[PDB]
Amino acid sequence: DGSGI
Amino acid sequence: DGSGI
Amino acid sequence: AAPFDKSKNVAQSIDQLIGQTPALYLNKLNNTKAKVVLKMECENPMASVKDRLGFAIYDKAEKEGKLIPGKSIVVESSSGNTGVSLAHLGAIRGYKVIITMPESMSLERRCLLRIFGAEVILTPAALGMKGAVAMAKKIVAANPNAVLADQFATKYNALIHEETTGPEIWEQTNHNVDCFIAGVGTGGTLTGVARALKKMGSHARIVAVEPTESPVLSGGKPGPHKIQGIGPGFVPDVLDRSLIDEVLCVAGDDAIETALKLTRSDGVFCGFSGGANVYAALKIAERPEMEGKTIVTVIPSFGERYLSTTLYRSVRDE
Amino acid sequence: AAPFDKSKNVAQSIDQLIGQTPALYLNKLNNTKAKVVLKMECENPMASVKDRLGFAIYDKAEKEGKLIPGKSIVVESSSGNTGVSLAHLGAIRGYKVIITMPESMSLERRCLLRIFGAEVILTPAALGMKGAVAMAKKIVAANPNAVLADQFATKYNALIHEETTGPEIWEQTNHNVDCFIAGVGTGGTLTGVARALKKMGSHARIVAVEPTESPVLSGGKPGPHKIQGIGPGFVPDVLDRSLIDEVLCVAGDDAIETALKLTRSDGVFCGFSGGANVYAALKIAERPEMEGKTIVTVIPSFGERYLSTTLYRSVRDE
Ligand code: NA
Ligand code: NA
Repeated sequence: DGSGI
Repeated sequence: DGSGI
Repeated sequence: AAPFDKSKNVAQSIDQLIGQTPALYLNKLNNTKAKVVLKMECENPMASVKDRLGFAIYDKAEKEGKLIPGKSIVVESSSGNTGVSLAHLGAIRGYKVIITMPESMSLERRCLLRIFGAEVILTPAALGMKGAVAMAKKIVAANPNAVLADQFATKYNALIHEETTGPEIWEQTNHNVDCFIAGVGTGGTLTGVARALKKMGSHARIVAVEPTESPVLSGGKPGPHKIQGIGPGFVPDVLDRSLIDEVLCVAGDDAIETALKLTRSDGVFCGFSGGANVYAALKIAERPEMEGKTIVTVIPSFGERYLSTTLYRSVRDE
Repeated sequence: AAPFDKSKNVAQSIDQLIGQTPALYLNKLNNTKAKVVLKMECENPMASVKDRLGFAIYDKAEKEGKLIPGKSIVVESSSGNTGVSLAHLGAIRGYKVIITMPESMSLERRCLLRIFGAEVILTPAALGMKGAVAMAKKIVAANPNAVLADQFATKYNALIHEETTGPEIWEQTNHNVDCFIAGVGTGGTLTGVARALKKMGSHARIVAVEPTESPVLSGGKPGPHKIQGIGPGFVPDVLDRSLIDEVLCVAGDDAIETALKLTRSDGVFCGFSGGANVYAALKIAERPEMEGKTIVTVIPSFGERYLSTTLYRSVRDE
């Protein structure tokens, strides 16, 4: 995470 | 600066 | 993406410096009898693998007629490197970029995107990443010129890695790969490299890495995890699961520990997913069958973007 | 430093990925009739030109017998990139590294060095950089195994740039340089490149850049200035002033403004000295005599290390 992407 | 180097 | 000779020619634009990244053997940290090769995607111009995806979206969508500079607006929800790469290349190429992310994200994340002139839309903290995803969809639904970058589904993502990342690895390893390991975020890197290797006749085993705390490929429940850059909580349409020989789960704490050991042992300075990929590579390299074999993995992003994160929090009290 | 084929081979250690950096034409930001080439030293493994100096100190001092791994202790006073590069390469190579700097320096500066395991000694804030310099000297005087990296005087600094940076530029520009411009910190980059160019028979003009607020080469008084990485406040022993055709002063605010314009126009993301060098290059490129000529300058460091600094403070209120 976060979406982290 | 600082010395910054 | 035709091989462009960088150490020897002058580029016309910074996007020619994307990809064609170095490869490095893991040394001190590798105590096994297998060779471990790191594909150094941290060395891309904006410091992560997503520079390849960004370029493929602009280049390929423009060539197909889907993106028109000065008119198309590129939208994506991202609190990580895909936003960065889209904002960097959209600035140069004359596209307005809108990135959505929750308001509770760090100043560093918002600031880097605003430096390249992207519009950052901050969505309510209590709605999490889903609120940012919903806002990006709403923008694209409402505006005929707005298009989603669509990182988890775009056909451009696996393709760019089949056309560039994989053939680079093949050349660098002298056509000798026994195992390719990579954490799956969008799945583009693993899918595109696995395709390239298979077409070249490689019998490499293909291994997907995911967080132990969000073992979705394995069959478990999505959940929150530490390993920024992978583990989306769903199976992305980009990922071709038929190519995978093994899903290996790595715990967030093993990824963190490995990242810090790598900086001191080998001088490789990366994010959480580079520590997960190396932890995985070292696990496979311990298997007795891998003696004298070549395992290739990826260092997806450079460490400096993580100074403000949890990743290096231990360094303080050491 | 023998040409090593990176896009095509696997390195044995990350120090083989230092230097052999790309070169990039300035595009949107260049509205003149001259060509401006940026030598992208921001693309070194630890994101600045000082990676070359770091490597030259370890490699050359070891080969001369002056540094002994596991015994020699490398000391330097630095709140900038020389500390970073010394801490990164000392970790890998088995040297204890001590970097001194004032206690009022940012967490980011201290943290990056501690990640690579360097000892950071913080000196009293009211004593400034002189207090840190004095502490490094005291350590080297007191301890027979401690040696100063000596960045402003070491013979290794101009040499590495004569052996690598300059010949790279010469190959990349197809043996065609009319002007080489670089801000002087230690002076190694300008000195070593100017030597290489002259030995190759180039009639390039050599131009040193310094801060308008610390115009020491020009003949003015040292003073505090904004342009991190240059303007040491004295003439470094490394610098060979006999090689310089022109000292061009750039104001700290012109450097700052240029850095931000460069990110949006060309996608080049750099520190204050890259904005000074480009501001200078654009000034020379405006001179009518430079029509159709090639001006080469340097982007010394990548921008991400400056997010916490003054450099991009404007982005907030935009
Ligand atoms: Na639309
Ligand atoms: Na000594």
